[PDB]
Amino acid sequence: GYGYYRTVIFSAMFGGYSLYYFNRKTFSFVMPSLVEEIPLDKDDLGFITSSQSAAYAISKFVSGVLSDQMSARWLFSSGLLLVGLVNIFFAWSSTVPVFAALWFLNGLAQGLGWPPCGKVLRKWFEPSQFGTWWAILSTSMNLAGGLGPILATILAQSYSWRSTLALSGALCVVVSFLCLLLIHNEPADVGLRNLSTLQELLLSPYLWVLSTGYLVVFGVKTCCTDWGQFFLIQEKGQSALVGSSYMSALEVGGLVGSIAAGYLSDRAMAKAYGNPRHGLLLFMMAGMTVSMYLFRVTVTSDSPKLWILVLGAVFGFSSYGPIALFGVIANESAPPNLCGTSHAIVGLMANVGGFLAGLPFSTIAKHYSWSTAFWVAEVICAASTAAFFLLRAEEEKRKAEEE
Amino acid sequence: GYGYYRTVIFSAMFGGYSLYYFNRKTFSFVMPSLVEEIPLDKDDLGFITSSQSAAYAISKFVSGVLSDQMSARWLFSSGLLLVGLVNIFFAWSSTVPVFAALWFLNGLAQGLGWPPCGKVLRKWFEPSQFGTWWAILSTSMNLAGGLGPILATILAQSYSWRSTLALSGALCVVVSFLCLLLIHNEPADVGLRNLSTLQELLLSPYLWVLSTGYLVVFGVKTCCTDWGQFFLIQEKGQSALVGSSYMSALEVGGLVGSIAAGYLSDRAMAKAYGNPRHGLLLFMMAGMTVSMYLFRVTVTSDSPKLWILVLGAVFGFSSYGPIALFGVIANESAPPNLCGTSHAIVGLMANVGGFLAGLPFSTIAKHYSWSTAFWVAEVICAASTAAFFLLRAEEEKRKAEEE
Ligand SMILES: O=P(O)(O)OC[C@H]1O[C@H](O)[C@H](O)[C@@H](O)[C@@H]1O
Ligand SMILES: O=P(O)(O)OC[C@H]1O[C@H](O)[C@H](O)[C@@H](O)[C@@H]1O
Repeated sequence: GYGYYRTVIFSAMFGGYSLYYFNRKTFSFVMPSLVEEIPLDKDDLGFITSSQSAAYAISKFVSGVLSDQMSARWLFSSGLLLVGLVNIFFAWSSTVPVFAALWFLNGLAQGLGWPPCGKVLRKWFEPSQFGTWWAILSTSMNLAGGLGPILATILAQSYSWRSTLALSGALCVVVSFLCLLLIHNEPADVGLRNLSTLQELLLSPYLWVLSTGYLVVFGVKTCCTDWGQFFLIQEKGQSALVGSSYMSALEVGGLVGSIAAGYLSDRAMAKAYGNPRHGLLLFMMAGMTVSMYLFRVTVTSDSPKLWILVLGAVFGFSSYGPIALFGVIANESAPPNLCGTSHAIVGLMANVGGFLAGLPFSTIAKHYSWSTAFWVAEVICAASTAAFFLLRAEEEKRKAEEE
Repeated sequence: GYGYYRTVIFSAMFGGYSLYYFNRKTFSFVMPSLVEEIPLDKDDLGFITSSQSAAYAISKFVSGVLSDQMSARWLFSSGLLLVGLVNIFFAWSSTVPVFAALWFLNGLAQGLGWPPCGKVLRKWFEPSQFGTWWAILSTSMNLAGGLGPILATILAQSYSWRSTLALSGALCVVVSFLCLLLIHNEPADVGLRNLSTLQELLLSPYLWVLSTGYLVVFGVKTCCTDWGQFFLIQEKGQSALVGSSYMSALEVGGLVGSIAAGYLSDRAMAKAYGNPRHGLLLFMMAGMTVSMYLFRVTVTSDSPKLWILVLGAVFGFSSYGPIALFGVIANESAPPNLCGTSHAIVGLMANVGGFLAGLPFSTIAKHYSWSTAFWVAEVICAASTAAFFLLRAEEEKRKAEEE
């Protein structure tokens, strides 16, 4: 049947991208035994993670451009095979520049992971279900991040870290051959019914307004995810338990935000005036701005724990939600032969927004105050969200004037 | 006549791009009076320069893509006008995040500067003269860098730094209107005789082998320019006067290398088997590898000053030379409507090679030794240069087999 290929290919991509994120952060989960066996400076550890971040930032865009042309099955399986062979070679090595070079190749293959999954989810799933299964597939990132330290502590108690990364690399090689076997690109490959130029995509204004939206939303996400603890410890005087539980509540609210963004977006798509994924997306950006206002103004030193966890969960539900919806709309607004380029340009905007949110936000916070910095982030987000409400109201006016 | 428009438009672009590089580094030349008037931390200064570097790295590629479509006169003049207005607004301001935001906009407009000059040099100059005037136009970068601290010290002795940057911004606004007036795009605009798709450019293998060549050459240039002083002070025990005079000799040899690369390349073009710019380019990469071998092995603690200045000048003649020739060939191998995209992809390779040469080279140097790091750079350069000799020998074999 059709549902058989549906659930088998989604389970194969779920296991595959789960092992991708489990090996995107394996050095981070195996850090204690690694610094116990050989001493590594903190600058070297930040350097290895930064080299993976740079390789992953390049390979987002390069893998989108290659996933438009090359078939997604072989690309996904070759990336996961390079992940497995890189982690086995990482277990063979015992020195810092070889750690960095191999982990750079891991960052390249981790970039190579996701755009094949995006292409296969576009080909197999009609847009009545594409957003919610996009959400459940990106939930494997949270699943690997949640079973990271638990399985890492179990495998470090039961095995050495050399054998731990050898088992992770061997598991990813075996699952890469199983994902070469089980995944199919399109239904026309299996006998089922299968369901523009690049200059037209680059000159399309919808892609660039989605670009600016994802820049704003990922900048606000990176600002709060990196600096909410510093905004609560230093200026507002909350305790470190409150800041850590705030960040955990923001992660849980963000998981629920991705899931409910995908599901309510597919409910709005099946129930229906333009794109049906905008009425949820702009409501979530409005919830982002309202949660930032309530977090900047109403939280004080005497504010209770329940209210600040509520604001963490409301910001999580309203920040990872628009990131998942921007991923869905970027994979959806483009033609099926140019979808990976659209999602790759949105990943380039992730890189630009992460730069504008990481280091200059700390400078604005250090020179003026932390409240002035989150006021700048709130003003940029509120001006952007009000601009999007004005834009879609103008487009409703245009669709009324053409009648 | 034709030579009138030739020399007037080249003098206008020479003055314009000279004021571009003079305002690319104006904060660096006005640093002493600025840190005297208001205290700024070293991390803040490195942050302002890094924000300019990031904006310039983005705006290389964005300005290449826009300079293919938008006319080069208005683009060049609007970039220089934004440079002038940004430096005037920088003189109005007195705080570090506004310094960073304005200097980010300066980095954007500095990226916007050069690809219009590349398009106008391609349109006005036949390839019998295009390389040498490319070299003389990129020599205005060295001219502004050489008259930077001298004119900065004179204007700081005669004026305040607020008035210094106000005069620099006013000069760039007036010269931006003069470059709107004097520059012409093509000879068909002035009544003189004027002399493919993007997917065909991206799928062209010549552009990507030029990409890997510029990655290798700019990586070796960034390695030696950033770490030759550290390779001579620490491991080989030379003095700081010898290291500083080595770096000055490398800059002078690189200036002569850009000039003689452009001139000997246009001599080889007018005297003529494929591209005539390869017989100079690969000889300069071979001279780069030979100079690195002689600098790694023959330089010792007892090596004289004259020999190490000779190796600095030979490496300079053989490193900025291939960078200028890669710029010429990137502006030349593409069609005239897609030349800025080709030079923009080569600028993206500048960014990638600068990343692979800046921070991991210090890690390879710190963990193993400095000699092992420059041995890695020499082995990558020698393997790349031998690969290019094998590739052009294979292409000579192909042009013999087609006969
Ligand atoms: O591991 P990270 O740096 O958080 O990036 C993870 C993200 O990378 C890309 O943008 C993918 O489209 C996302 O599905 C994924 O969640
Ligand atoms: O100022 P820099 O960082 O040294 O960059 C300067 C260089 O930028 C671009 O690559 C231009 O094509 C070059 O002509 C110019 O020399």
